[PDB]
Amino acid sequence: PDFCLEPPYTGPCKARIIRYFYNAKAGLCQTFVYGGCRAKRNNFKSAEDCMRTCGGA
Amino acid sequence: IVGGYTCGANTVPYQVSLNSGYHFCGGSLINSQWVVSAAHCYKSGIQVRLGEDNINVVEGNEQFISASKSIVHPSYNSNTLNNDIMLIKLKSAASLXSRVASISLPTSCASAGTQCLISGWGNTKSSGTSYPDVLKCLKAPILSDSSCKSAYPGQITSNMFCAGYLEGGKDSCQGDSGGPVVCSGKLQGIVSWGSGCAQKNKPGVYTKVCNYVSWIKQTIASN
Ligand SMILES: [Ca+2]
Ligand SMILES: [Ca+2]
Ligand code: NA
Repeated sequence: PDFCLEPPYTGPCKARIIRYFYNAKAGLCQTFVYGGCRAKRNNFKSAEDCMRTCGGA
Repeated sequence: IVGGYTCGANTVPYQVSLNSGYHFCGGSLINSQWVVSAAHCYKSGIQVRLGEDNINVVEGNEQFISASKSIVHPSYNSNTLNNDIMLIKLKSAASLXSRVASISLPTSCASAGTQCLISGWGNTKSSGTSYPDVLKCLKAPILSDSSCKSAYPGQITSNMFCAGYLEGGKDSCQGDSGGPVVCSGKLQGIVSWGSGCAQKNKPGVYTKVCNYVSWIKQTIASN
């Protein structure tokens, strides 16, 4: 299973941290709200990290 | 804060906003140079914003001070979320008056049923997204450890406590983390986590500040 194809995971924590996830449907790295804990792998600190890891997925 | 109300400008003087290019967490000022927040709120280049109401507009009572130190509890577990507490030192001492003030630490733990004030600039919707400009407030009771454990089986540690309403509709949410849960003028909790926000049978989980008083005092004094 390609972790790049998993829906973004906010998690149970209550922070409002902006992270990037690869949106396979749109074919681009998009922003989403991360709660601060228990992150999945389709969660990046920058668009560049996201494209390098999941670009073309 | 879901199901809350507009606090009113600077009515919660100890509430601070942690900014990293935007608001991402809350915190509680415990003295002119120290802020208590959540360990999961540890981020790079934190700027503490005090005297805030409208988080998106400069209203004249703000104090923006960078964090000089960010001490996460040495036993913080990023998986279980145990010991979810962090101390932030301000690079320069905050100017205290009525609009910017510290909140007292507890002398003892709060009992179930005790009414508390929870505040923050987090999401105001249980389903959907809506972030407020001004600070939101919510009155909620401390819940029993038994009810908390029933709500979250195998997830509640001795350093966590639930607060809220089991019927749903009132809770802290994304953007509120690190913020205060004040009961009888004492900082009893830190917004931490939960299953979604304001969901039935899923009250918010908070860090039990009363278990860390000695650690907080000694840590601040040794930094
Ligand atoms: Ca996007
Ligand atoms: Ca402002
Ligand atoms: Na205002």
